[PDB]
Amino acid sequence: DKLKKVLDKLRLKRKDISEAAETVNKVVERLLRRMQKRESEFKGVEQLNTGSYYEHVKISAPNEFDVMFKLEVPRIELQEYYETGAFYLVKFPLSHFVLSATKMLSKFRKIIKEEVKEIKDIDVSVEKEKPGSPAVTLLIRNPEEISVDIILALESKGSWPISTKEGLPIQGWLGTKVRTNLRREPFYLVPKNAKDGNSFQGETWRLSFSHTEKYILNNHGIEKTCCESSGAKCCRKECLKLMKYLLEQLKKEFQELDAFCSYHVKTAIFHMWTQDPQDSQWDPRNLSSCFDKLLAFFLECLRTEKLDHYFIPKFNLFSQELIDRKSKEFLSKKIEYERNNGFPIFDK
Amino acid sequence: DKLKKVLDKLRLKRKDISEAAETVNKVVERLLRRMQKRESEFKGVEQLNTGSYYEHVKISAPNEFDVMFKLEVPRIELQEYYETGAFYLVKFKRINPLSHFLEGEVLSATKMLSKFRKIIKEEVKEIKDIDVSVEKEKPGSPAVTLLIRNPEEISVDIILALESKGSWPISTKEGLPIQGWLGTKVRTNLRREPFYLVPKNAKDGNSFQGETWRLSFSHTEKYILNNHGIEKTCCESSGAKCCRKECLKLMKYLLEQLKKEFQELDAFCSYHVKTAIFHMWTQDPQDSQWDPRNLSSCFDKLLAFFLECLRTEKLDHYFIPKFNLFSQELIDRKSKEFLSKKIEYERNNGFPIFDK
DNA sequence: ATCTGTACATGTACAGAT
DNA sequence: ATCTGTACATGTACAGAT
DNA sequence: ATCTGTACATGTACAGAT
DNA sequence: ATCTGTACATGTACAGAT
Ligand SMILES: Nc1ncnc2c1ncn2[C@@H]1O[C@H](COP(=O)(O)OP(=O)(O)OP(=O)(O)O)[C@@H](O)[C@H]1O
Ligand SMILES: Nc1ncnc2c1ncn2[C@@H]1O[C@H](COP(=O)(O)OP(=O)(O)OP(=O)(O)O)[C@@H](O)[C@H]1O
Ligand SMILES: [Mg+2]
Ligand SMILES: [Mg+2]
Ligand SMILES: [Mn+2]
Ligand SMILES: [Mn+2]
Ligand SMILES: [Zn+2]
Ligand SMILES: [Zn+2]
Repeated sequence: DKLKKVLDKLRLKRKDISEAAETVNKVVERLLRRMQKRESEFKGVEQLNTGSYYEHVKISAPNEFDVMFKLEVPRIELQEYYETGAFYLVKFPLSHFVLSATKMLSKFRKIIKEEVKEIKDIDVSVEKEKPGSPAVTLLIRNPEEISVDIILALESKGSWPISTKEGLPIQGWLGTKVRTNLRREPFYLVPKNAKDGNSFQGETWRLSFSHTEKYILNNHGIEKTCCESSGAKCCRKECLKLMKYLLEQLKKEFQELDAFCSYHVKTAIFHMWTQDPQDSQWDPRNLSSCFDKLLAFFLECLRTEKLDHYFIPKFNLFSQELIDRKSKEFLSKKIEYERNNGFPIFDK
Repeated sequence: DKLKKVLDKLRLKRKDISEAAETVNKVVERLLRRMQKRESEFKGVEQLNTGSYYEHVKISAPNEFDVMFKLEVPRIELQEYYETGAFYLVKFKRINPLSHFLEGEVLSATKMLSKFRKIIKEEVKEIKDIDVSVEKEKPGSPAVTLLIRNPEEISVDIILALESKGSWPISTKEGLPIQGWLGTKVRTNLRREPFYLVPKNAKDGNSFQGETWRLSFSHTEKYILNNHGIEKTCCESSGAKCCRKECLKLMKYLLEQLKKEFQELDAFCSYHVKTAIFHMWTQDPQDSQWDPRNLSSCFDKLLAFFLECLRTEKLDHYFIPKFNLFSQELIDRKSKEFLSKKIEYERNNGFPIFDK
C-alpha cells in the first residue's frame, strides 16, 4: 500500500524522458562522431548504453545516463593483478600508450573536452576529473541537470578470465544455456583510476559486465514470459527501485555513507534473485514480503561484511579494505531503524 | 511404466549413433566441398542439419538424417501461389550464377533441383570407400536422398533450400503463436531469422509446376524442440525434467508402426504428428502440464487431440494458419477415418502395436 | 610482405552408458 | 550420480592467394 | 564501411470495466 | 482499488542500400 505509493513517486514521467533523451542523444552522437572520421587512436569505437536508465530501473528523474565507448583490441595478453580478481594489466594505433590505463584515458578525455568546447547549442561542460572513476562525466543543463558518464572500454573476444570461471551462477535461475551463451559474449575492461597511492594503480584496468547485467535485467524470469504482454508481472525490478531509493535517501542525509553506491544494491539483489529463482517468489501481491526479505539479505551482508562481486566471486565488495567496519555498522543501524518504523525516510 | 519400457526400446544406442554419424558426416562433407568448386551455381551453399536426429527425437535406429544445403538469394521477389499460404513463385528484379535457371524473371525450381541432383549423382559416383547410391527421384520431394549401406541401411535427405533474410511472408503474421509459452521476445528473435524455400516438385499438371516453391521452417522447429519449456531450466542439469519429447517419440512410433502395416496410411507422415504436438504445447504451456510422472495422460491427451484433428478434418500448419494439412483436398475422409479407428483401437486395448 | 576462406581449437549442453 | 561421444557456436591459424 | 528503415521490446498515461 | 485495451514514447537489432 505504502510501497505502491512510493513507486508512483519514483516513476519517471514520459515527457521528462523524451526531453532529457534527445539532448543526451545529441551530445553522445556528436562525441561518437568526433572519435571516428577524425583519425584518432579511438577510430572504430562503438556505442553501448549501460546502467539504470537503459535497464529501466532509473528512479525519480531521468538525470544520469551511462554510455560505453567500446574498442576492440587483439593481442590482449591479460595478467591478473595481485589476486584481486577484478583488476588486470594489459600487454600484447595504440602504440602511443604495457597498455597504460591512465595514458589512454587521458587522450580520450582530451578529445572529449575539446569537442565539448565546440558545442554551441546545449549547455554542457566536462566535470572535473574524479580520481577513482573511469568515466568522463558531462554535466548538461536543459535547464535541469543531467549527468552523463562516458566510459572507455577495451573489448576482448576471448574466453573470460579464469577469475570469473565460478561467477555468474545463474544455472538454477536463468539456466545453463543462457549462461554458456552469455559467456560467449565479449568482456570489457575499464580504468581503475583511484589515487589510493598504492602499487601499479596507473596501468590497472578493471573488468566490466555492464552488457551482461543489462541482459539479466531484461531477461530476469525463470519463465520466458515474465513481465511480457502475455506473461505475469513480477516485482523484482520494483524491489531494486525501492532498495535503490532507500540508499539514495540515506546517502543524501549522511556523509558517513559516502562509500556506498547503487552497485552495492545491484549486486545484493543479483544474489537474492539467484537465491529465490521462482517467479512466484516475486508476485506483485507480495511486494512487501520481498522488499523486507531483500532488506534482511542486505543486513546479513553488512553483518558478515561479505558482498561478493556477482561475476568475480573472490572479489568482496564489503572487504575491510574498501569499507570501514564502522561504515557498515552505521548503515546497518539506519536501515534497521527505517525498517522497524515503517520507512519515514520515504515520505520526505 | 508400460510406457517407460517402450521408450527404452525406442532409445538410440551410442555405438549405432557413432557408426552412422561417422559415415554420414564424411559423405555430407564431400558433397558440400564439391558444391563450392568451379562454376558450380551452388558455390556459397551452406549446411544446416535439421529433422528428428538433430532434435533428439529420432526413434528406433539412427537411420534417417535430414540436412539443408541452403543458398542465400537477395533483391526482393516472391509471389504467393493462389492464396495457398505455403507456396510461392520466386522472381528477380535484378537481371549471375542463377541465370541458367531463370524463365524470364521466374526462377525454376525443377531446373535448379535437376542441376543440384546431377552434381550430387556425380560426386557419389566417385566415392569408392562407402556403399552409397542415389535414390530414384520421388515426386513431391525437394530432397536428393542418399542410401548408405553401413552395412546397415541409412537414408540422408539432402534438401536444396533458398535462404531469404527479409521479413517473413505475410501469410505467417498470425503463425507461430508461442507468446504464452515461449514468449514475445523469443517470437521476435525467431522471426528475425531467415526463412527458407524448398522446391515443391510435384508433377500434378497444375500451372507453374516446375517453378513453385514451398516455405520451410525446419530451423525454427529445431530451436523449438531444443528450447521447449516455459521455464528456462526445463530438462537442463539444474532444472526439472519434462516429458514433452517423450510424448512426441511415443506418437512418432504409433504412426511409424501403423504405416508399416497398412498401405491406407500412406498420406500420413511424421510432420503431421509434429505439427499436432506444437499445438498441444501451445495449449498446455506450463511445464507442470508435462510432468514425467503423468506420461500416460500426456500421451493420452495428445491422442485425443490428434483424433479430433482427423475427424474434424483440421490440422493447421503451425507457421501458416490458413494452410490445412488435413484438408479434403490433401487426404481423403476415408483415409482419415481409417487412422481414426486404428488410433482409438490402440488407445482402448493397452496399445498392442508397441509390443510388435 | 599482407590478406583470408578454410579448417582447426575450444567449451559445453544433451543424453546414452555405466 | 558420474563418465562420455556427438553436435554446434564462436574464436583463431595459416597455406596459398594478393 | 555508414546510415536509414523496420519491427516490436521496454516503458508512461488513462479511461473503461472489474 | 485493479485489470484491460489503446495511445504515445524511446531503445535496439539487423537487413539492405549506398
Ligand atoms: N564498482 C563497479 N564495478 C563494476 N561495474 C560497475 C561499478 N559501478 C558501476 N558499474 C557499472 O556501471 C553501471 C553504471 O553505474 P551507475 O553508478 O550509474 O549505476 P546504475 O546502475 O546506472 O544506477 P544509478 O545511476 O541509477 O544509481 C552499472 O549499472 C554497472 O553495470
Ligand atoms: N510436409 C512438410 N511440410 C513442411 N515441412 C516438412 C514437411 N515434411 C518434413 N518437413 C520438415 O523436414 C524435416 C524432415 O522431415 P522427416 O520426414 O525426416 O521428419 P522428421 O521430423 O525428421 O522425423 P523422422 O524422419 O524421424 O520421421 C521435418 O522435421 C520438418 O522440419
Ligand atoms: Mg545510471
Ligand atoms: Mg528425419
Ligand atoms: Mn554512473
Ligand atoms: Mn526426411
Ligand atoms: Zn518479471
Ligand atoms: Zn523439458
